[PDB]
Amino acid sequence: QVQLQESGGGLVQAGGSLRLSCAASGRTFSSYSMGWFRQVPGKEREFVARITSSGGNTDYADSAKGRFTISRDNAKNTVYLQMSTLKPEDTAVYYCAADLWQYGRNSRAADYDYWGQGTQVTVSS
Amino acid sequence: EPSDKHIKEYLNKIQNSLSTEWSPCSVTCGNGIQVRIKPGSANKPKDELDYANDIEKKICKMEKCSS
Repeated sequence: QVQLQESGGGLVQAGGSLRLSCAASGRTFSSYSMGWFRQVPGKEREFVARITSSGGNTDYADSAKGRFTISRDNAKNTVYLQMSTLKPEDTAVYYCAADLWQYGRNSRAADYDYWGQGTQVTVSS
Repeated sequence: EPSDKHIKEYLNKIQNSLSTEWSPCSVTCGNGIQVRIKPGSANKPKDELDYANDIEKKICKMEKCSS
């Protein structure tokens, strides 16, 4: 088990950019594939991006392709979400999650194993 | 049931062997998992396999474990 804590959320003007961070406890961070999800009221978390444990390969939801970049620094026990061209529709709580499957693609919240407390991103127009 | 943890650790172990043929049972005793690539997904590169849609899984029941 690992514990996840997200930070970096705040208020940003439309068109703006924002970088979120998610730090992990322990020393097993690098064996986890990491995902970012986001949540709006009335709806369950939706997938944003994934980066695998084995090889650092990346995968992106349609709403994030081209705009967002997911990266990780295993020495810092941190995964990052770099977001650009932010629109009001991107206002959400952003969550990181850890997945013990080290390969491939995974875009369902139910199929991740550990969750952070979330960080609020508000995008004003 | 085999936990999500168990299933994923087995997938990590046999990643390079993973094929459209059903794997052996992940356990020699008790209940475990067998896994394979969904045949309609044999063409995908292995690091494009989606956990829910391309990896099929089923429980395999072996003899009871000793205690």
